[PDB]
Amino acid sequence: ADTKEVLEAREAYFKSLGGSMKAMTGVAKAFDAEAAKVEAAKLEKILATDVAPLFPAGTSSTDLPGQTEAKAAIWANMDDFGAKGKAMHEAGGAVIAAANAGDGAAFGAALQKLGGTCKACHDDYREED
Ligand code: HEM
Repeated sequence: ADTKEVLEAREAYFKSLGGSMKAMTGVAKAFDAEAAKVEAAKLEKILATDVAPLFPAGTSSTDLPGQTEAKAAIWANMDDFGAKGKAMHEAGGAVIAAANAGDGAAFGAALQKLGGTCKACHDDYREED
């Protein structure tokens, strides 16, 4: 839809993820089954979001200089972008499951896998500066 809101929506999605990752990382440092489930409840909500309508063509850093970090490359690799998007949704399910199993070791392992997916996509599609 109107870029102004697509940007608005996608910024909220990532600030949300970023926050969750930061919180789960501290929890993994000092595992507590209860706080992991509260964090897992929040992450589950976030992943219900469809990122598909979030990257309509014409919203890259080259189209909206300084308003987004979305690399125009996304629009030449939408299939790979979707895959990295799906890969993330799956690692997160693993994290949620581990939290709910109360498995501090499983949860720590799943978190690494998840962080790996953030980096994989950012690596090819987000701009440093
Ligand atoms: C993994 C759970 C994951 C996290 C964590 C995450 C964080 C994140 C932040 C906080 C930003 C903010 C911008 C900044 O650099 O300050 C950001 C932005 C983008 N991301 Fe991301 N992100 C995670 C995962 C992924 C995945 C799976 C993808 C690609 C399929 C992805 C892509 C991007 C893109 C593109 C942006 C830029 C969006 C914009 O600036 O408008 N991220 N992410």
